[PDB]
Amino acid sequence: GSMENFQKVEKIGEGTYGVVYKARNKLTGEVVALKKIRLEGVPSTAIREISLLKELNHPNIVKLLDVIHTENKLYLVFEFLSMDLKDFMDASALTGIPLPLIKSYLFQLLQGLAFCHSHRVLHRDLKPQNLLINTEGAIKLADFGLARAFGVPVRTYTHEVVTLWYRAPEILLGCKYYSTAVDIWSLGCIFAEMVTRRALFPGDSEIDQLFRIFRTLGTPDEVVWPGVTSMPDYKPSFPKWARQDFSKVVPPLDEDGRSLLSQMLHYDPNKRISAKAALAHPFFQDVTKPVPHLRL
Amino acid sequence: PDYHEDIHTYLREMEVKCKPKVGYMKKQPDITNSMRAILVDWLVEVGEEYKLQNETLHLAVNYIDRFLSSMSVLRGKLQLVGTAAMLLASKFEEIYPPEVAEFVYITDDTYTKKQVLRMEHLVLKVLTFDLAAPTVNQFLTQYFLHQQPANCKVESLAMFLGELSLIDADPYLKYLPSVIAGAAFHLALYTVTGQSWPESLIRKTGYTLESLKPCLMDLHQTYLKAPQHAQQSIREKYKNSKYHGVSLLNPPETLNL
Ligand SMILES: Nc1ncnc2c1ncn2[C@@H]1O[C@H](COP(=O)(O)OP(=O)(O)OP(=O)(O)O)[C@@H](O)[C@H]1O
Ligand SMILES: [Mg+2]
Repeated sequence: GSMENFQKVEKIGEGTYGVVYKARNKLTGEVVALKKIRLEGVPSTAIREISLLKELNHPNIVKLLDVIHTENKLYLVFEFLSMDLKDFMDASALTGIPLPLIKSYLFQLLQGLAFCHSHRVLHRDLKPQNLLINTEGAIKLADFGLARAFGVPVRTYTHEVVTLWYRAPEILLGCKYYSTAVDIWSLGCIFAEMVTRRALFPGDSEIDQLFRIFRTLGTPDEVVWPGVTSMPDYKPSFPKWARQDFSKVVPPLDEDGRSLLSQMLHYDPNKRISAKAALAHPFFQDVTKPVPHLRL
Repeated sequence: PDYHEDIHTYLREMEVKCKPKVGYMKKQPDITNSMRAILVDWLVEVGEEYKLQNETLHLAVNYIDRFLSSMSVLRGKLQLVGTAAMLLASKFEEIYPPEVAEFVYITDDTYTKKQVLRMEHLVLKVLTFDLAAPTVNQFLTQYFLHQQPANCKVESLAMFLGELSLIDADPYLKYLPSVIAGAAFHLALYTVTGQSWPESLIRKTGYTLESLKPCLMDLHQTYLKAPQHAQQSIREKYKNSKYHGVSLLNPPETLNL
């Protein structure tokens, strides 16, 4: 694995580390994505991303193929996928996304996430921009720069986490502990977004985010979420919104889809469904894996 | 909850894959177990100075032992390996790792920032970026969930004993982290409450007192001899109220095993 064997094609994105390039292996023909690091030493994000991806070999997790070094550059060589889910939803603006594909993608995301969690990895940045799709119908978790290896039981970890629209209420309310449930919350938001093609909770601040969630699911009390009124960032002045008809949250969903979404968006992280358990939900009784309905 | 069993199983797989070479010190021409003990004791002090997690210390030691399993190192460079290992462990594990400048400072200007950063790169290359290693600490926190009921002195004492094991390559390099954790948990439980390795942990781990006996016999001796050990930073650390002053507790004279 060396840089002389790769021919750069085009820019395909931007991240930390910086720009991401599509490239071609001149000898095998393999198309790859190249993530470049300029060399405080090696960035902690890169250390975590590489170490964790090397453990996480699964069909629904982006594959790290190689790490190419130099004194002054570090290249991460990944399998190439044609599009992210955000770009796919934008491409589906007037068609919508076929239900069999929404179901397939959610099932695959749950598989990838269950694998992460069973290997003590929290992703902590699940959003459509970080989910990559290929021409054969696969969807894969990507961008593990914000991930971390967790302990059993968890201790307090970074409080920054998850991009705001996809951030779980336990993070927003400042709980000392969060765990795997934070990723399930994000996937629930993503499930809703696949169906409506708009973000479920598009807040601009932490408090706006919380209030958007409360207006959709009701303001939680001690019955629905024991301990909530004692959480660090809970305020007794919070408006107490009624929980609306859950069928109105994502109107196209039918009984099984609603059931699954409601379990992913449970306030109490203890009660919120695990990725492993969600795989067996009746929503997936007829799941298949078709190719995308659009050219990528 | 849903993942406790899966994670334990995975960590049991990975501790075998992440284990350093048991006989490596015999292959090191210039360094000894004593020099290693000095280094690890210093890392404990660094962890104290910068209020680092215990997990960070345990990771750094794993990195050092794996590094020394394939790389010959002169005694004058041993601290540079340790410094880079601690920097890497901090970047991996800590919310707020100390800045590189801070690691340079605690070497007492023995090394330059460039040396530390070049060593960081070398350690990553030698370890092939495989930093998510299971530690004694990771097994201990799982075992603690089996207390009936939870006891802070037991937890801190188990952590103390697990940490003492980091200092002495002979004999502890021969035991897996899950086994050292088992011995430490039993010894702590027995010292504080008079209880023994619980049956629920036999079901979880497959270990019995019989299987833990060789490690437990070693750990008991280390515990009995701890006040006389050349290295004392761990004993000093565990006097703190943060760890419930557990290094002040008297070790049991016998175990009945
Ligand atoms: N293996 C890959 N194949 C194809 N495209 C990729 C690959 N990895 C990353 N990308 C592209 O790079 C974009 C952003 O990179 P990435 O998500 O890794 O970092 P990021 O820090 O989240 O970026 P940003 O902060 O701008 O969202 C993605 O939307 C994706 O389209
Ligand atoms: Mg020697």
